[PDB]
Amino acid sequence: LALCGTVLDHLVGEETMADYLLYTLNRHGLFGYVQHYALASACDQIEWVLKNVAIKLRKTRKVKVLTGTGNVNVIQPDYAMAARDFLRTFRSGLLGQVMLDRDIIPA
Amino acid sequence: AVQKMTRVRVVDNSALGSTPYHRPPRCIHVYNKSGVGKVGDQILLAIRGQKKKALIVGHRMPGSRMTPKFDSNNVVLIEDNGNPVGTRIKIPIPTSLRRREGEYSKVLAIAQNFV
Amino acid sequence: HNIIYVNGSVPGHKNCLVKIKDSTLPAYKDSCKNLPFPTYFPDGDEEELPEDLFDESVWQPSEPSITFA
Amino acid sequence: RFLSPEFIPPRGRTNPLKFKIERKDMLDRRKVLPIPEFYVGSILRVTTADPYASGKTSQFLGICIKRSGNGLGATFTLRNTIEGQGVEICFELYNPRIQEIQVVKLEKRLDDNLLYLRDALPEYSTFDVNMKPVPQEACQEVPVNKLKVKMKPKPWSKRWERPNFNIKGIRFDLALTEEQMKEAQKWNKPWIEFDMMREYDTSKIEAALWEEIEASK
Amino acid sequence: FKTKGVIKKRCKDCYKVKRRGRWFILCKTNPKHKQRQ
Amino acid sequence: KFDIDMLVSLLRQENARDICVIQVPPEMRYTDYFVIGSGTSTRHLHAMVHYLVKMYKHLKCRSDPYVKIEGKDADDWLCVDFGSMVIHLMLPETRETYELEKLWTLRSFDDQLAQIAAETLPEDFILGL
Amino acid sequence: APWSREAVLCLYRALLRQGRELRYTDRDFYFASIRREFRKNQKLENLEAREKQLEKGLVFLHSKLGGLI
Amino acid sequence: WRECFPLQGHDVARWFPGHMAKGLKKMQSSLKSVDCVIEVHDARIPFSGRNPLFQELLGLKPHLLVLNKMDLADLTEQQKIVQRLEEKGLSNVLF
RNA sequence: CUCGUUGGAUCAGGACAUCCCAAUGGUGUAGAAGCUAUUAAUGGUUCGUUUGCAACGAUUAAAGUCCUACGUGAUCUG
Ligand SMILES: [Mg+2]
Ligand SMILES: [Mg+2]
Ligand SMILES: [Mg+2]
Ligand SMILES: [Mg+2]
Ligand SMILES: [Mg+2]
Ligand SMILES: [Mg+2]
Ligand SMILES: [Zn+2]
Repeated sequence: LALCGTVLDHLVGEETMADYLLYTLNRHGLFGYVQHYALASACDQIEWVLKNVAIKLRKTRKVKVLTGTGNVNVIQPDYAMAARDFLRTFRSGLLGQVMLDRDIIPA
Repeated sequence: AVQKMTRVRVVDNSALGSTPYHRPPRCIHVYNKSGVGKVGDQILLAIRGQKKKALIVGHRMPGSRMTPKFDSNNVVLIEDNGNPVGTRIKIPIPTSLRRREGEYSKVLAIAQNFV
Repeated sequence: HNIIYVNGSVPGHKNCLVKIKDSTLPAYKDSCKNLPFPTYFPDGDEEELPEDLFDESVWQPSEPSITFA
Repeated sequence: RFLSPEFIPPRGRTNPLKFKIERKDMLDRRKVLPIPEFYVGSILRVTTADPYASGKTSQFLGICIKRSGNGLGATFTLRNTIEGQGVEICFELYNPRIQEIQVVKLEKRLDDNLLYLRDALPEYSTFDVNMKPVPQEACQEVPVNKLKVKMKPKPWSKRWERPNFNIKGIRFDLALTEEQMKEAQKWNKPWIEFDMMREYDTSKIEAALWEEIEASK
Repeated sequence: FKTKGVIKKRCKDCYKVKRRGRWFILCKTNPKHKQRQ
Repeated sequence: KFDIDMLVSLLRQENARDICVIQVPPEMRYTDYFVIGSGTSTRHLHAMVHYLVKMYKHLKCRSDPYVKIEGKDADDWLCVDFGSMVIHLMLPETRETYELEKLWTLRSFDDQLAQIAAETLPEDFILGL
Repeated sequence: APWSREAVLCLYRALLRQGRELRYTDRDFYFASIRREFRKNQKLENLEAREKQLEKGLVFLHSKLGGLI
Repeated sequence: WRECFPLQGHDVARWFPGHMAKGLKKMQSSLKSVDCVIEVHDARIPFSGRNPLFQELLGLKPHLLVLNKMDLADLTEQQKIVQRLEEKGLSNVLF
């Protein structure tokens, strides 16, 4: 329901949703994203895909990171934009047509 | 003074929380009659779309004399049954947890260092 | 120097006169029996008291450092 | 003559009799335990008994970053970093569960406070736990280490660049542009250093205290 | 000791009493039958 | 008197499957002795743990304060903390997973601590050409 | 790979001797613990890993068998 | 490769504000003026997630289900999907 | 053949038709949870998320039901 945009993405969180897209797309095997996002042949790590796509979009942000010696604001790749931008493409059909409930047809 | 919404450091080795990615875990609930939680006080922590109970082992607020004040708010993830999630705790843990009212011996066994 | 060491905080500013008195709480109802009944008269010289009087739990200075054996 | 800071009374309306009583108790403890001379920035090792443990003591090594308190309430904070975790402990000089105080390195730093080390790089506050004591020369002036530390990114626990702190041990130039430094001076408050009624003169008191302190011997 | 408008005996052993300004039926055999007005 | 020899002897009486005794050097500000024991079943842990505590209360400790029983919330790990000795009792599955013995036997070479490495100081990710 | 295969044999054998000299901890368990660890770790190793793993016995044996009593 | 996504304590969440609840009352009030009811749902999620309130509350009037956004969905076995909808009783369905 | 003031903040006063604390009866009250009833107004009676009030999440010994012209806009605000 969140993936198709029926519910507001804020409360669920794009980051958590972004993972579900990778799992579903990988399970389905429709590796459309790799062509649209030139990252690698295939991947199933949510962290890995988010890292590279941010570089592709040249998106970065400054995020506070907790460390033993204090709190330091250190520039970091903009993971959030990757989730949001990645999500938008899926619903715009760039990745490809999918059947979220493909498992249930056998019933 | 750990309260609601505080970003906290999971000083542990649990794969769920110890891995360095995602936003720092935020405190949702403090198991005290007062909101403020200090060393040895349990708190409810939200991690990666999940609610996990944790235990405070250090904080940045000044304490009573002869007590260790850390430079970051440290917390340890604890299962519901009380067994700690992580198998090891290498960063020093204050020894006051032994005499504080509650069950802390399990954490002390896991924590090799002591300050 | 006629100095009494009283636990915690006492009302008033520093150099403010106070009214010290035997406690009226129920637990302290009969604590005056052991102490001098009317008062202590040094002029009587019944006994020569030390300069400093301590309580058993108090750790006096110049004693060995406390060890929690 | 190094007079420990706590001995000097703070000004006010308190009667001297209160200080005299406290000094007598303090001097008695000094006989049992010797408090070695040290200044902010010196590395110290303190042995203290742990109430939680049974007949077991503990030691903590760190650089003394602050000296505070007067009389029997005097305290000092010494800092160190262990396993990449910074720790600060406030220690009471006359706490009866302190066994020994050791001055690993007797030295003075450009600043009267080293609180800004929290914003400095980790190396400037890391000290070896087992570092051996260095030789010391009594018939000398206490060495003044003039190291200027390097700071971490701009957001600091406090605005150390501001004139009120008067920090003289930070390399501002590397961390702060010249324009920022001029902005800080808008809070300079130059008049304070030249008002003759803000000065607390303890020449007579320091002389008076030294005789009595030495008299007890 | 249910407070009811009408007090009615529930057993032969039940007896009536007038205690502290109100009517009571107390049954030795069964404490259940105890009532108040 | 309540002591290590009596405590371990009582453990052998109740027949704990696995018994481990570790002397703790005074350098660590912790218990003098550290003991680990295994148990056949969750009931076995409850029975033995209660039995040891009951003996402690009867066996002296008049001046010493009493000891809480921890781990009753869980079903696989119960730990009891005496002033000078602490005994952690866990089932075989819990024991192997945590590997308590290696931690205390090897203070700083334990593989679990060896696997963990000090995190690098956060360095800004800079995009280049 | 190791510092010396003679030391490995000597070291492993030394642990077995130490186990025979024990008072409180179970004799059987200690033998099993050393055997299982030695059988696994020492089979496949590199120069760095083997040197570190061999360091166990040197520190462990020379430290009252890790505190075992 | 990969494995089934584990729940691991994940919780279902919803926003369901007042206007969503207030709007439902008007649907009940305005039911009389409605000759027939059209159910519009996303094609990519035919029946995994649905609102049961409509069918029970609006079951009185005739209801026909239409699955929009068919372009953004894969329909290799559309015929099978209709059978499941027909199995539920919603035989008349247009994409 | 369509419809007719009020949240919140601050401070709260009182009623008891008692939510919790306290004192008890009966029990289809073995022990442990309860259920039913009476007496009692003593102090207490949570923090948020969605946001138009209805839900929700975590807690608490309990998160009472009502009156005081939304209790209270010459105290403030939607
Ligand atoms: Mg002050
Ligand atoms: Mg601050
Ligand atoms: Mg009121
Ligand atoms: Mg009543
Ligand atoms: Mg609010
Ligand atoms: Mg008015
Ligand atoms: Zn009857």
